Amino acid sequence: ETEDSILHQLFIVRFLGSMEVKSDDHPDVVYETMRQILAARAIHNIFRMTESHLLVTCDCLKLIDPQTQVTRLTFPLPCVVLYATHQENKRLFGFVLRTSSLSSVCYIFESNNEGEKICDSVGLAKQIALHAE
Amino acid sequence: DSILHQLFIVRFLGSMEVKSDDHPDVVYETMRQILAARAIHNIFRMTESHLLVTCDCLKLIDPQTQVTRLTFPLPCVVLYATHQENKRLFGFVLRTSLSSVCYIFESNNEGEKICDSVGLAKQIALHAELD
Repeated sequence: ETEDSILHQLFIVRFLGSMEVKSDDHPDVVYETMRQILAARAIHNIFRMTESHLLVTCDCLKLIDPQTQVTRLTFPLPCVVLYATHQENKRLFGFVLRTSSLSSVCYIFESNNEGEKICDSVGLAKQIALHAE
Repeated sequence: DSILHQLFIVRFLGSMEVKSDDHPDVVYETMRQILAARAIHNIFRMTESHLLVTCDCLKLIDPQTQVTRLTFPLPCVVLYATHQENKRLFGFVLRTSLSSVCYIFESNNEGEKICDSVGLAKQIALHAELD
């Protein structure tokens, strides 16, 4: 977690869905995924949301099960290449995870109106890493 | 041309961050802990997907819409296993560079067929690397 990380910011999120995406450095990719995921959920009658905790640290983003406090998923910060909220709905937050063996997945979440706050927290973690450089 | 493109029905049971190491027991220890947690917390739900095995990657695909939900580069899949006496479980570790996550699935008694497929995928990929 953040034994050794100044940053340790926890957010309540609800996972909406993910898609494979093109590996580019364009933030419009997040918006397009949000559009596709939100449409697909509505059209296929997907209303179920499960609450997770999103942890932002200096080294990674983690998704934690609030029942068990078990880390279900971890995303190393260098691989989180794009992150954004939606100008027309700041409840939304998405990011792109780029893997190197080239392969990218965009992950979309809803929050309790914390899209901008999450983005600032990830942005701060990215800034620390650029300074450490 | 003949290409590896093998689909399997799988139901996702859970995943957890694990320590990065070649320790092959990691998948089985993860299986135990995920199964125990599901029992403790009275979890019934397990989302169905299609697992696609190719020489380049594993993908999880929405069975109804054919959308690729997740993709796992084959070189990052550093451990994978089923149980011979319980081929209704399949799991693997995805290692990104080191951070590792173990993913656990239920299969329709096809755990050995999945493992054989992923092994063939890895052989095809090794052939291209050596060429």
